[PDB]
Amino acid sequence: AMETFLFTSESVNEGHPDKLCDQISDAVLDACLEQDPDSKVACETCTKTNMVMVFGEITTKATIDYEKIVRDTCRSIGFISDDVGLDADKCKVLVNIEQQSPDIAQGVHGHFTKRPEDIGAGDQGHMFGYATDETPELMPLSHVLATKIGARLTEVRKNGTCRWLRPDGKTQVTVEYYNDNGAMVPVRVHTVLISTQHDETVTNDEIARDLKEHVIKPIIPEKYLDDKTIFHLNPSGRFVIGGPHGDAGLTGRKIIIDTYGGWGAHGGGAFSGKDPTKVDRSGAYIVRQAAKSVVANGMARRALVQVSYAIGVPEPLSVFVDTYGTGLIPDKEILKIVKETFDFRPGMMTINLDLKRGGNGRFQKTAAYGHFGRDDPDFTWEVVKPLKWDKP
Amino acid sequence: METFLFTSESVNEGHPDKLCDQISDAVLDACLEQDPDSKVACETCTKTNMVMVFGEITTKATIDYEKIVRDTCRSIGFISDDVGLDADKCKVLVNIEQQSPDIAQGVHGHFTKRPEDIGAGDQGHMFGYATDETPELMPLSHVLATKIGARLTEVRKNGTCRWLRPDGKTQVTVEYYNDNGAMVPVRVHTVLISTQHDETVTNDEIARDLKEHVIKPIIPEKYLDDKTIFHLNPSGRFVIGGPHGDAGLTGRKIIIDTYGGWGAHGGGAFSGKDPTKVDRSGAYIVRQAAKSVVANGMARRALVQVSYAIGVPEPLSVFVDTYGTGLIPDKEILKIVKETFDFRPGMMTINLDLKRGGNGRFQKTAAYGHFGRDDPDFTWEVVKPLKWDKPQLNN
Ligand SMILES: C[S@@+](CC[C@H](N)C(=O)[O-])C[C@H]1O[C@@H](n2cnc3c(N)ncnc32)[C@H](O)[C@@H]1O
Ligand SMILES: C[S@@+](CC[C@H](N)C(=O)[O-])C[C@H]1O[C@@H](n2cnc3c(N)ncnc32)[C@H](O)[C@@H]1O
Ligand SMILES: [K+]
Ligand SMILES: [K+]
Ligand SMILES: [Mg+2]
Ligand SMILES: [Mg+2]
Ligand SMILES: [Mg+2]
Ligand SMILES: [Mg+2]
Repeated sequence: AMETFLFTSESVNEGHPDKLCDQISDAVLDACLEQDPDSKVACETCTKTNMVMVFGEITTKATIDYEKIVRDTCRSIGFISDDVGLDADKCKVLVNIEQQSPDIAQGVHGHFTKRPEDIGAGDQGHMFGYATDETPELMPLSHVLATKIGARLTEVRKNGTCRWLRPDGKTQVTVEYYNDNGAMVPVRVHTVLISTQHDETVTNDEIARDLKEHVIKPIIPEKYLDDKTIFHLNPSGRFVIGGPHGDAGLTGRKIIIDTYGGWGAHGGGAFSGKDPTKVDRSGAYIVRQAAKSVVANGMARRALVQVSYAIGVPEPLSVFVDTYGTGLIPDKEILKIVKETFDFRPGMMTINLDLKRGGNGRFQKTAAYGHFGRDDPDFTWEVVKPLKWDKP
Repeated sequence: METFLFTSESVNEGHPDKLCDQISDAVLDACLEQDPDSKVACETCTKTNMVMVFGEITTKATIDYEKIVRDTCRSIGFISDDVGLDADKCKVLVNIEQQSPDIAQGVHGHFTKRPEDIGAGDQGHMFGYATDETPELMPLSHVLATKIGARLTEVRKNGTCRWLRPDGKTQVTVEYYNDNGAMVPVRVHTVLISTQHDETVTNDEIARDLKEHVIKPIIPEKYLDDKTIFHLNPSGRFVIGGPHGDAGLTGRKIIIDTYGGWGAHGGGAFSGKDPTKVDRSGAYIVRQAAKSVVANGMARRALVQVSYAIGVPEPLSVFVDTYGTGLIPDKEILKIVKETFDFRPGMMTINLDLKRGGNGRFQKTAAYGHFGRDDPDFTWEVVKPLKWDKPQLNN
């Protein structure tokens, strides 16, 4: 028998209270950038029963309505009554937003005077990019399936297929994998879990039926489902209270759901609410582009890339490439090609990925359903770069 | 000798995110001291002149959340607007409710489920990691960044560097060699420190004092050489700091809390959570498992994943990988792990004594990492003997 192992990833949909915060933070960023592309934004959000607070550091020429951005974001997600766990028109909106520290501003951007090539990293830290040939979008299947199931769970609520749904939901997929000389080859889906908020009109048997038929079966390729696949469907047995009423939310508390579902690696930095001088976001986006380009150019079946920075220093402190033994040329050669092709300086990454463009929900769209593996053209870091190499 | 560069960072107890982790766990400690069965999901945030604690607590404890906040800030050194937050003058906001009854019924039956029947407090997945590259079975990049930050706090509190303020960050790039899947440190390539300071010190003095008093005492001499790069307060001015300089939140340092980018992370934060939250108890048990695999000599490195569904005691999946370093097959290590560790949350809670708080039990975890610590309160660092047939023995 084939040797296999089990790997699990989860997701949450746009109504989860932490994801609500990510989306509000990015809605604030979008609003700032639409009026002032040079906005310095570090917008955190938190939420609990009938309360949202936006807090952090914004230096902008924009005139912003923080309250309206909060209410508008809540409304689009479906938080329009106390019965669904937050009412956009009732909740108290608190604001604690100040200009960026002048001590940070002078060292990072010289108070809006540094040229792009001289812009310092907005902070220290490290960031990883990952790609794998196991799906067409070059993302891990466990992550892709959990994420797409959660997006479908939102879609069947909004389109009237499952009218009993409420906004807050989570998903989890256990994939049975084969290791093919370091490449990951999915075999089957071992376990699928959904926990979704619901109204008082639906039985648990109806929830289970409707989740399997309307949400799971449309998303998981048939070749990965069999009679042994385990289903956990609303295992708590009651999920009527939800949203911020059921669970406090914060920005940047879904960073593995935002990235690779536990595959690759994570350096710890959150994405939402941050302008592109924050290398947590621009640097993670460029190393996704790099890892994805290595795999898409056929140089490897899987790739991991690390970059690291120091506040106020344009050039990265370190870069790493690992192909898990799948590279067709040595990893040191791939590192050389990556370092010749990608400009890791933040002012450069910002321009090369058009990251000062907000509005029409540019960043808000990234703040649910993952930052990576998305074909929307606003996800500029998913565009593959041609790499110069001699295929042996 | 082919090498690669791997970087980890840390922050010390005065970083605004870490201040939030410590407040969250100070709240947990206070609840558990009086009511070991407290249900706690305490989030904290902070910005200029403001701390908010919020979330879900079901406790019999007689608690003043504002006092816990102010005491925790005060103890870290946030005693004035000049250092970035005044523990005694700042606004303290509280938005704390009982746990959802819909969660309470499914997880613990409103305090009626026996330990073996307690459901996971949530879904999710968690990873544990160990590596033989340090005595504490942790990655060197992480250990060095973490210990440098701890020393950065120590030299402020002990009067070695009087110009220091509480908020500081560190970062270490280690040059590594791959020995058949085992990680062998070669040298430290780059060290970075950014620390808050007063107006009395020049950048030359900061660089000197950080190298001589903070870095050289921590990094083994064998890893430093005349090519090691030092970035010391590269921004050039860090006088504003703490919550005044940067908003903080609970659970925004989850890689600093764990393995510094090594191993893997399932995304769940630790601080502010009672042990029915498998984000904390499950991560602690899979650290104990990975550490036990390496400490028993069964592998040089090990990664363990576990996953859960809310309301279900038994995990949905378990994975073991030894990066090609195992001395028995990974499938056999997985079998031994499953036979040795009880992954059910009510069981993990008792086996790791996780309902004991007070005397700073959990607050001590909320800075300087949850793993690789020798304090006996870190019960998940105790190695379990594992039963296996060592290849080098007949018996
Ligand atoms: C289970 S709550 C986390 C722990 C919680 N803070 C506590 O007080 O125990 C985490 C997420 O699970 C979901 N959730 C909320 N209520 C639930 C319920 N009754 N059953 C299942 N999942 C639920 C929501 O997506 C929520 O944001
Ligand atoms: C650089 S701030 C993060 C970005 C910030 N929110 C903004 O508005 O740009 C992150 C951390 O860096 C540190 N920091 C604050 N001010 C700094 C400065 N002037 N120089 C270097 N590091 C600083 C503190 O530890 C702070 O919590
Ligand atoms: K929470
Ligand atoms: K922040
Ligand atoms: Mg959360
Ligand atoms: Mg960071
Ligand atoms: Mg932070
Ligand atoms: Mg979680």
